[PDB]
Amino acid sequence: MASMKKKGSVVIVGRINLSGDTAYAQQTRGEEGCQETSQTGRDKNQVEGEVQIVSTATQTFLATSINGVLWTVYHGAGTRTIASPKGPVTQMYTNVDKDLVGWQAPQGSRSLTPCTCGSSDLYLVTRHADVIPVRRRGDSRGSLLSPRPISYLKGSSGGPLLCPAGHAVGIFRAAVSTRGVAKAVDFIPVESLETTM
Ligand SMILES: CCc1nc2ccc(OC)cc2nc1O[C@@H]1C[C@H]2C(=O)N[C@]3(C(=O)NS(=O)(=O)C4CC4)C[C@@H]3/C=C/CCCCC[C@H](NC(=O)OC(C)(C)C)C(=O)N2C1
Ligand SMILES: [Zn+2]
Repeated sequence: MASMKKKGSVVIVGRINLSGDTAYAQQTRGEEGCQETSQTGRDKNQVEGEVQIVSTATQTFLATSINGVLWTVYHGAGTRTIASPKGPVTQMYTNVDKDLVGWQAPQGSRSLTPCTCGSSDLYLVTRHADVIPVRRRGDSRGSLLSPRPISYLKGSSGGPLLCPAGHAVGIFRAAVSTRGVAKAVDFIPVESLETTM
């Protein structure tokens, strides 16, 4: 018992910049600082933007701010706290059935507005700052206009699906794949977030 380890915090290690005319990834913390911040849960780095790149000791993925909550996937974060300037912050939402978790949105983050457009022309934002056109095919499914190998989508779970007007439509959850090629995506609808809240 005395030698039992604690899992570390999720750590924001960068962001996807969507503020201007060009989307691009920025790293804000390197691997050493990340490992150490994971252990302490103390992250004093300034946070900006809607889409964060996050990491544990073992995985890296994305997290998206919507309505004052920083949302990501349970298969990434598990029940982990997130590092903040005042120490580890406990999850405010946890739903393993939806593969969804959430913490209060960090100071300096900006939140996306939930979509009410009723539109099916969507855009997936990846951890490499690619903006991929996606046609909505159901409540939780969208098809890639141009299929990609799953390699291209790996590490982008927790990322947003956006409508043409930049509203959040959903959170990227899983890739629908055949023979290693992603032809569609599964996402957590923003309504399901709104209900979870
Ligand atoms: C309902 C899903 C779910 N839900 C889960 C809910 C709870 C839970 O608890 C541990 C685990 C869950 N795992 C779950 O599924 C796991 C997790 C997840 C997954 O892989 N998600 C992605 C990702 O990038 N993840 S990540 O790298 O960033 C990781 C976080 C660091 C999105 C991108 C995928 C890239 C290609 C990866 C090939 C795997 C194909 C798979 N497809 C498949 O599942 O498709 C369907 C749904 C059509 C069958 C699939 O996508 N996934 C499998
Ligand atoms: Zn919209």
